[PDB]
Amino acid sequence: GWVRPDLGELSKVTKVKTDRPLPENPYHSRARPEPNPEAEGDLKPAKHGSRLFFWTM
Amino acid sequence: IARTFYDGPEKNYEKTMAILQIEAEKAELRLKELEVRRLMRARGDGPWYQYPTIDKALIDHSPKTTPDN
Ligand SMILES: CCCCCCCCCCCCCCCCC[C@@H](O)O[C@H](CO[C@H](O)CCCCCCCCCCCCCCC)COP(=O)(O)OCC[N+](C)(C)C
Repeated sequence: GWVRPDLGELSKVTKVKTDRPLPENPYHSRARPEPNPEAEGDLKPAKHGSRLFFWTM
Repeated sequence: IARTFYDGPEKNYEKTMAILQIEAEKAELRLKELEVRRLMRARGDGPWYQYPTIDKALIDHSPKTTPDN
């Protein structure tokens, strides 16, 4: 009672039921370094301007 | 002559005080900025001197015709 598969049936993406737990770190990755924290707060004008040599603005 | 062309000494005195305060603050800020620049360029942990790295969004996380990538 065997039926030959039709054209395009063996190439389907199927689903499988398994009791094997999904691995959590299959790449054996290290802990990622922490990023530079952030930019926060409101922007205020530069204190005393550019402060470049004699310029007061 | 004093009444017509000149002010009292207090005006020049206190204007000098204000000018000195501004200039001293500017000098301190310049020294602080130089120190911050040195530290930021040495460590690379601040907003400045951030050099580009590869974007992680370019990686394809798909099965690769081989189980071991
Ligand atoms: C009376 C005889 C005995 C005494 C003689 C004394 C001689 C004094 C006269 C000579 C003039 C002195 C030189 C002027 C330098 C002053 C310039 C400046 O520093 O003064 C300004 C004052 O401005 C004045 O207008 C100065 C005008 C002087 C200009 C001289 C012009 C003379 C030209 C000659 C023309 C004659 C006829 C020409 C025919 C063709 C200050 O402005 P201001 O922001 O308020 O300052 C605030 C101070 N306060 C609060 C006290 C007011």
